[PDB]
Amino acid sequence: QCVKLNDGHFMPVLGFGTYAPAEVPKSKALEATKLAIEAGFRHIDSAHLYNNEEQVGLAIRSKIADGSVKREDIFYTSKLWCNSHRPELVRPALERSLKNLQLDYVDLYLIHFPVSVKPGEEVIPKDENGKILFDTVDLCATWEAVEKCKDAGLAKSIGVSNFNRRQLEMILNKPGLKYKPVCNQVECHPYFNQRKLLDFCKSKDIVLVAYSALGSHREEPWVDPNSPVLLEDPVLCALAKKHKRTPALIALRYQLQRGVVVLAKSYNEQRIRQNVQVFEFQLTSEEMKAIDGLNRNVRYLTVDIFAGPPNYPFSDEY
Ligand SMILES: NC(=O)c1ccc[n+]([C@@H]2O[C@H](COP(=O)([O-])OP(=O)(O)OC[C@H]3O[C@@H](n4cnc5c(N)ncnc54)[C@H](OP(=O)(O)O)[C@@H]3O)[C@@H](O)[C@H]2O)c1
Ligand SMILES: O=C(O)c1cc(Cl)cc(Cl)c1O
Ligand SMILES: [Zn+2]
Repeated sequence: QCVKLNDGHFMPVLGFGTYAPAEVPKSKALEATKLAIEAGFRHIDSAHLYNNEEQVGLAIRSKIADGSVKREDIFYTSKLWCNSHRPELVRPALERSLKNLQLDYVDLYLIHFPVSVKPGEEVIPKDENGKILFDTVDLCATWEAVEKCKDAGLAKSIGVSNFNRRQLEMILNKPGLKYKPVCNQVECHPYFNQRKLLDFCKSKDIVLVAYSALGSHREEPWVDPNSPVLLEDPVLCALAKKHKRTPALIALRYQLQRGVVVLAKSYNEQRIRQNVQVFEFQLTSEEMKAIDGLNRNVRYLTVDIFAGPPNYPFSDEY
């Protein structure tokens, strides 16, 4: 299926996640991405941060070349990293992703995370004592430069990631705004179901896109190892058994029935082909209510390296 974005464009409701932990070799992103396309995924999610935009581009372009899809059938997302928030650096960052990908445009370009870091080819820049080098950038200027990327045709749609209600408002209420964000891409799963923020995005015609929808990659030092493992949840497992599906497939269907566009990363061929079958079954309102009860305020990806600056998104209620 697909959802209609506030700019008239359409986004496939199931997306393929392409971030893998640093230990995972680049080559694996190319094979996985081709497997996802052959399985049925048409929405693909990457970012400069992931250091795979060459491999994913190769994967997409070979699937076009062999006639499996056409470019217009693929919805590809990239993201502007924190070291390029300054207005003059936004279009260069997009153009470089495009060069790496060897594509002419992205379907979606996001502000990745609202805290800015010092410009340069270090994605997490640190001083000689190991402390992060934060930059000072008006995100409204960042947005304005992202808008020009849309005018240019380099990005068909534009959006944000990891923005709270306050930062969404700053954007929507900004003088001379030309384009609303189509989406706010945020952590969302049955432990942390984002109800309050989901209702807010809905109210402004912004799609909630969920990442770490299967409980996150659990990469240290990014994710606390002592956090409960979402896909071990006994209710998701009882639901999996009732419907002859898995706990992952249940997690994913949850998001689709509540008006959320959902991402799923897997570099395992069996899991890739499995995840696209979210479309073959449904949950009752009673079972959706059951999964609502699983909320426990567990945020896997805090990005607390980036706590400190006023722009840190996760101090606010939502
Ligand atoms: N915007 C941001 O700041 C941000 C942050 C985090 C993530 N993202 C995006 O969202 C994507 C997904 O989030 P994520 O990478 O944290 O991973 P995730 O999709 O929540 O999945 C976590 C893990 O689940 C496993 N898995 C996949 N399908 C499964 C299945 N059917 N059964 C059991 N296990 C399964 C995968 O391992 P295998 O590979 O071994 O199958 C994967 O390591 C990322 O790749 C990235 O594209 C964006
Ligand atoms: O996938 C991401 O976008 C992502 C962003 C950040 Cl800031 C950190 C980690 Cl570990 C991620 O996986
Ligand atoms: Zn059922």
